[PDB]
Amino acid sequence: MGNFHESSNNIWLEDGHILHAECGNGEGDYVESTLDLDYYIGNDDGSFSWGGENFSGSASNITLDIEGDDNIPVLRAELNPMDGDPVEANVNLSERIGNDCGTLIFLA
Repeated sequence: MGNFHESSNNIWLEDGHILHAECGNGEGDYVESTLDLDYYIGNDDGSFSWGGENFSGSASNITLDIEGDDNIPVLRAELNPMDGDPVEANVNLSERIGNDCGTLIFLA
C-alpha cells in the first residue's frame, strides 16, 4: 500500500497535478520528493485510474483533502466521463503511492 503518507510529511497537491511530500529513507532523515499525476493518473469513465495520465485534462477544481482518522491524502475532483455529465471522483494517493529511499514512487 501507499504507507508513504504515514511516513511522509507535507502531503498536498499543487494545481491539481503536482504532488509534494517529505519521505525518509530509514537512517532517520527526511527527503523532499514530488510526483506528477498528470502523467501517472488518468480519467477512466469519470473516475480516477492508477497508472493513467492527463486526468486533469477532463477534470475541474482538482484538490487533495485529508480523510479518515489516519490522515489519508485523498484527491477529489469532478471528472468528465465518456458517457456524459461529469462525476465527482475521489482517489486516495496512499492507495498506490509509496516512498523508495525517500523518493516518491508508485505501486506497480
